[PDB]
Amino acid sequence: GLVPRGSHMASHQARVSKFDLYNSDKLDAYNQEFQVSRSNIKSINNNGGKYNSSTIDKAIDGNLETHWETGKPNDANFTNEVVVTFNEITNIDRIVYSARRDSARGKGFAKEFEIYASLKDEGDDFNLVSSGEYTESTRDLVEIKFNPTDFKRLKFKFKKADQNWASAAEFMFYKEDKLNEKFNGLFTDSSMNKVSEEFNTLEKLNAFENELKDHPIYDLYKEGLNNARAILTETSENPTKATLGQITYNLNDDYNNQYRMPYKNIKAIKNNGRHYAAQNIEKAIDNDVNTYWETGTLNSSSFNNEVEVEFNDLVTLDRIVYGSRQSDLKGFAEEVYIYASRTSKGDTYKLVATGAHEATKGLVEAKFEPTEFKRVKFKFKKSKQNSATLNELMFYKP
Ligand SMILES: CC(=O)N[C@@H]1[C@@H](O)[C@@H](O)[C@@H](CO)O[C@@H]1O
Ligand SMILES: [Ca+2]
Ligand SMILES: [Ca+2]
Repeated sequence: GLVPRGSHMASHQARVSKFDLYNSDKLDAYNQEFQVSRSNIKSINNNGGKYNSSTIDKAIDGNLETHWETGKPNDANFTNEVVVTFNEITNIDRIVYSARRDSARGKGFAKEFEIYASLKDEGDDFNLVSSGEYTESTRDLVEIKFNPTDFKRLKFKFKKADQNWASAAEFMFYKEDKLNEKFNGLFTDSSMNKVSEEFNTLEKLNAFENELKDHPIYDLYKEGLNNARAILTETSENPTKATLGQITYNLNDDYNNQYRMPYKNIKAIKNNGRHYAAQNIEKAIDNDVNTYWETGTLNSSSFNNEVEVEFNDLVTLDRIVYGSRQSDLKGFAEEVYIYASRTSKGDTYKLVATGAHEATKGLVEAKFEPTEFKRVKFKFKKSKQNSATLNELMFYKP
């Protein structure tokens, strides 16, 4: 699902975020209502010519796999710009843009940009609409969001282009989507751990959900709405004590079928350290007691190792089963801190359980009270030899 991008009002700094909507089957439906049709894009020009056959028209041909590239890169004296002319004066609030997507994908990405408007067909009467930047990645298809503005001509300036050779796979234009912008303001800030005032009760939130039901990408809003709901209904952090002990029931296939969360419920895994050699994080969840992750950063006086696993579906767990590397036992979580989040994204973790067990071969369970998990954090509060290793990390239900 979609994650709220934060509210934008403009001073005139554009909100730039990854355009994840492209990976959805709802795109055609969304484009139907909000996209400025390509048939409305009359013509295009630019001030820097073109490299080889990467002609400027290829920037607005509706094909992400064809690109324009400038013939003259940015330097101290020259800034690449593109000017799109529309059939009629068109109200636009968003540009969806990608750099070239060939073998040199990302090269020429508009790391910094300015957007200008003209209501006339000719002459330099352009006024500045919005300035923006995107530092995350050069390879991304990004949504650039600014104040809804009338354009006969839209000028896009490559204030900073990655490696100077400005490129564009596509420039796409969208009309204002008020409900989408309402969704984007669901949380107070980028940490998304506090619901905004206009949705800060279940009554308000549920009514908002109902308001969105006819929206073409309503299905993609559900995750964010559920996230807000989880926050609104969250109970105070009251960590219990986890009883740890050696177990062997992981061998029991039938038992696993009933009580172990399916491995395919794991959306992603990450950790706060790196990893020593080729003992990467993914082999902590490969269902192989012989392969193990090892940390690339040991437990300092000010540092604990912690591993984070995201789930597709929220699940209620009472046990987390783990083991160290079986050769040495170096990195056995002698003392464990377990954190639960009921949201898919955001700074919404809370401590649920604490426990300790001596370093031992095999697998160890950490049994606590039934807790809901959308994501889990496994912290090495105390570890053997100050390292951190996991051969397997498993999640068991009550
Ligand atoms: C494939 C590839 O990277 N091609 C690029 C080309 O598009 C242009 O940017 C050129 C500038 O000298 O550098 C490379 O050859
Ligand atoms: Ca193209
Ligand atoms: Ca493993």
